[PDB]
Amino acid sequence: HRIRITLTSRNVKSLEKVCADLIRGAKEKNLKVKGPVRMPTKTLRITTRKTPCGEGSKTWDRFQMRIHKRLIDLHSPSEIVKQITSISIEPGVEVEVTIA
Amino acid sequence: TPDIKLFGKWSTDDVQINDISLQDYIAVKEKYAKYLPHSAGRYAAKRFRKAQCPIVERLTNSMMMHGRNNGKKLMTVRIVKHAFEIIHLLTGENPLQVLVNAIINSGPREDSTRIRRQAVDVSPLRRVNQAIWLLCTGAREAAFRNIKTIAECLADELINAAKGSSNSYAIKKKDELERVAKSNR
Amino acid sequence: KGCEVVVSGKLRGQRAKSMKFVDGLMIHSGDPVNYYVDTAVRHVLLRQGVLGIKVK
Amino acid sequence: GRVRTKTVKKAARVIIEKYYTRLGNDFHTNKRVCEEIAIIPSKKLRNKIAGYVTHLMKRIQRGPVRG
Amino acid sequence: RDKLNNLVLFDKATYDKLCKEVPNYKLITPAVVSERLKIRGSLARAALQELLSKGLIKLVSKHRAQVIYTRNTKG
Amino acid sequence: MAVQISKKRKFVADGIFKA
Amino acid sequence: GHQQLYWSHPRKFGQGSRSCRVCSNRHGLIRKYGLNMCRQCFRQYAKDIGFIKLD
Amino acid sequence: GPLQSVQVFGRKKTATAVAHCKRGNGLIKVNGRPLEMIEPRTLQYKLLEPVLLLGKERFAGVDIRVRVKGGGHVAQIYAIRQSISKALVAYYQKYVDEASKKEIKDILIQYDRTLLVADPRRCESKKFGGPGARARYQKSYR
Amino acid sequence: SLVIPEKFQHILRVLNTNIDGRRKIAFAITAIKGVGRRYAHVVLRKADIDLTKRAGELTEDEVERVITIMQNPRQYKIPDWFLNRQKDVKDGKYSQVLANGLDNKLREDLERLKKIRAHRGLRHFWGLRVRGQHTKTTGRRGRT
Amino acid sequence: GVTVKDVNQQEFVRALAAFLKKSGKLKVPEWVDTVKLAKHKELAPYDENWFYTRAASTARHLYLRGGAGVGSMTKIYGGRQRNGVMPSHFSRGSKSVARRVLQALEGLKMVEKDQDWGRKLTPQGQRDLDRIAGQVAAAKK
RNA sequence: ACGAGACUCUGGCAUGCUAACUAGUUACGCGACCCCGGUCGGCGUAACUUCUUAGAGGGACAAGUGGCGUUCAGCCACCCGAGAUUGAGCAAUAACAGGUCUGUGAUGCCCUUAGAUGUCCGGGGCUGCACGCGCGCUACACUGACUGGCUCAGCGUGUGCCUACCCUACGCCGGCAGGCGCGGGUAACCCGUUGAACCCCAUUCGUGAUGGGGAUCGGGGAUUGCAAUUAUUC
Repeated sequence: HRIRITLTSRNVKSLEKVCADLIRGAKEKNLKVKGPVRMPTKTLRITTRKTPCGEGSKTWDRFQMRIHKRLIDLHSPSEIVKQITSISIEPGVEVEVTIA
Repeated sequence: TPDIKLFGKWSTDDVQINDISLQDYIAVKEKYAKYLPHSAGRYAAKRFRKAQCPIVERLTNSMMMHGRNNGKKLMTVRIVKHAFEIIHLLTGENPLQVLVNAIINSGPREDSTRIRRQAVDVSPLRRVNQAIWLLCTGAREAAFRNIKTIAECLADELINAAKGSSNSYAIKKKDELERVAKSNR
Repeated sequence: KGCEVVVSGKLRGQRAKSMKFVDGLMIHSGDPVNYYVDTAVRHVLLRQGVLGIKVK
Repeated sequence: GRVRTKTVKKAARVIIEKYYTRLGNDFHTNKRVCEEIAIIPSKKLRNKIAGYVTHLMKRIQRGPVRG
Repeated sequence: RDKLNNLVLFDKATYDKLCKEVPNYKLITPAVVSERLKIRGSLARAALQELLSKGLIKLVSKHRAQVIYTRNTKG
Repeated sequence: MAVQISKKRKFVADGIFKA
Repeated sequence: GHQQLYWSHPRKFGQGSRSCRVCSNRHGLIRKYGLNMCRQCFRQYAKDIGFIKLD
Repeated sequence: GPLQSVQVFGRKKTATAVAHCKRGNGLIKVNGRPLEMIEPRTLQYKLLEPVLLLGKERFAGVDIRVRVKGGGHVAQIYAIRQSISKALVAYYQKYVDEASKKEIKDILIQYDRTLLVADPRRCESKKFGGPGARARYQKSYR
Repeated sequence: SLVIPEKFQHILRVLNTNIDGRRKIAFAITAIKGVGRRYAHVVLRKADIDLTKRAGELTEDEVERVITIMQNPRQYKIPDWFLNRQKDVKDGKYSQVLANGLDNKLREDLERLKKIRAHRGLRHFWGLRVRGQHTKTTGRRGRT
Repeated sequence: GVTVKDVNQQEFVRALAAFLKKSGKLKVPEWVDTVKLAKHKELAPYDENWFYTRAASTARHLYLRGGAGVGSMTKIYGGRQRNGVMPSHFSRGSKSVARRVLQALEGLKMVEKDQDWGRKLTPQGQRDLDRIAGQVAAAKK
């Protein structure tokens, strides 16, 4: 019964939509789904030099890449929420089913 | 206590600012008489917020100079504590009163400026700043490569500078500037 | 709403050139230039060297 | 320095041109009028032009106008 | 510049003068009786503790870096 | 996956694949 | 003979073993998050891998 | 009977202390140890300023225990003194009449705003071409 | 008692070097070339000598053990890692090579290097830097 | 009542160091003359019987936060390796000398072992620390 | 029409708002000692989000008052308050014969191509040392050094397609640098409650080129590597 829908994405709005879609949309089937938990945002920073050569003032680019992770938890067998997850998915959001 | 907020174990009242000029720019009294020099800060946000800062805190901050001592305010409050306990044993007076007279009898009343070198008058806030700065620098040099510790040199500076005893680094720099200002007045 | 074509490199000589073709509206500054302005850069090998083609 | 740009003023002026009778003195009541009567995609710009709508409103009761 | 040579343990004359002057002073710290007995701050850190045992000079406050002693109370 | 590539590398791996 | 003189000098580490996955150039390499990309090529392909400039 | 529990947090920098104030007989315990034995003791009087401004009759029947984390030796003391002060004013706002709460708020705000209203300042981002935020390396000419 | 003791020895020639006996006992022996800061504390921790006073108050016959500790290390439970001379190409024995002994062993292992004409030996013979430093911008005031 | 957190910790290790000198059943090793107490140290520990202050220390560190292993105790005894000419660093402490404290306090049953890995405090050593602060409490009354 | 601005990120607050065995807190049963009571980052749990994480909305405008401003535009104060000028990013027109052909399987032309300027292997060299410059690090000590004792961080990284080189707990042996079993973690789960330094508290040292300073230099022990000498580091 311990199934976690693990929603990880880079964009915030596609992740809020898809997570709310399995909470707001998963209202009128009387499911026992527990509220949304947000893991701390993993901010991947790579600081390179702008210049191809070594010439001029030392200017650096600071490329960031914020990636987010969210948990959906419920006490029911597999196909009762594979009905829910299979419909209206996003390329941007990666969703992994942990049945155990 | 509503009786009196005693500065660790020191007096608030009976600390007269006996000069009728510097009475505004000396914070020792009534609204700024606290248990310690150490404050939150935020006196260096505006122009004339720095004057209302208590002088125990001004002399505390002035004492941490020359690179190695930078941002050691817990060391300097302890230097102030020791050099304040020393003055009461050596003088027989409230160290705040001896400090007040030391700041007042150290601040130079005139200075010279390139307009060519012409003598001008000095602001009372610069008088407080230069008085504090010259006293701390005199204490700083006096305890360098010497067995005499910083609190012993700081107390000897503030007793000599309260008296106008002429052995002060601060008084000798003050008498120099006022004479050199008078040279082209 | 507007566009900008810049064709840079060799245009008859040993002293480089860049022909600029502006029209209408064009933003350079601000964050809007991520989703408003569509930019492309190509090389092209004509027999005297390489011409660079910059479309906005 | 807090000078409002021409963008703020020539949006505020036409907000009073169309909807003068709805407006009042205090900033908060007619910031909420600026919600519906103006499409603004920036809440700092919204509060900037709302703030000028009140200042232009206060000087209307003294007498004449810019235009 | 000018060398300052000191005593590592007390002479008769040094132990004589610190018995008859150092209890009769107001500011009794090791850095003052290092100046005027021409001894070390180390030898004063034994001398002022040896006068604490004799019970002539009273301590004010003891910090790691600095300790202070004073003359007697009269009454 | 057996080597089980982490979340900070999965976004990278799809990114470089797209490029 | 010369087939003991191709890569018989063992290649198990160093700057000669690894290079950028676009050019095969041995300098300014980024191994952080398993890019294996030269700083010039990364700054070119920053936008389209997913990296953004915000600060 | 009905619990008169109040939880009030405070902060100076990334240091943050939250004082749970309860209806008791007098108890101030910082992470289990009391006010007298939290070092430094040179900055103990900055912890006594909530007490001696108000006395021990504002701290008559309150048991204010603290839990502190983050920051440093000075900032954690500034988090404590703020939190236990705010915490008493919050307990005396809800469960006692607000007239006496205003009488206390007068003294605590008039003494230092930090005792009630926190410091907004944090540390700055380091910009390249220099070691700190607003400092650059040595510009060598020639 | 507390005053300067009689039978006072200010200078104390211990393995022919005039030790100034006005210093704490561990830091007084450091003048001897082969005992530093570390060796002295251990060789006076082995034999019970109180580390509270100078070398002026100690007995002349009580330091008979001291030289035999300082000269013979391993005999009084001193560990083998503690010794400066360890497993020498010439003798093989572990020692503490002291004032004149050390000076001889330096030139012995320098002549050993120089006479076989190893690269390490010649930079010692020419007064160059032996452990591969950059001598482009160092050695200005000591030279010429 | 009094416990260990209600006394100044700066005199508790000294008071408990005096107590374990009175007991004298601790099983002390035989390198106390020569050993240097971490890689960042310059001199030897100046206390002639220095081992009797750290056995007094470690039990306090196990009383407050239990589960302090060998590597965790070396992490606690860390200092500034002043590297002469180059910039300084943090230096994690020496293993064996602090491992021969938690081996020395294993023999005399005052610290113990449990699950999760690591040493911890035996339910008798809690009492044996409570009645050291008992003397320290009324030494400042 | 562009640039400035507006914009995006970040910081400050929110007892109000949304949600949490990969965050806690309060209360409760149990367990330990405790001289009716304290501490517990000791075990387990029925509420709740003050602390934590990141969502959505609010919040701040020269808005209120007072002057000055012909006088609009505005300026300076003061109240109220979490802020009454946070910090970055982005960034026009026109140029410089700046720098890069040693980032490119982007590159015209010139020169090479089995006499190699292609390609790999074995060694050396970029470090060589009478000198001259620039960026740095440690200091010249007593506001200090050495030795003990005490109490708190926040940004990140991690088992790599190539790809081994991860991070490391716990317990033994070793003075130490290290070695050996036995785990945990593809990570708000483990290292980790990241017990960081300085500062604070107590000891010795005493103006001496001293226990300031630690360059050069002799001897010995492991680690990485196929290989350390011109010494990898420790």
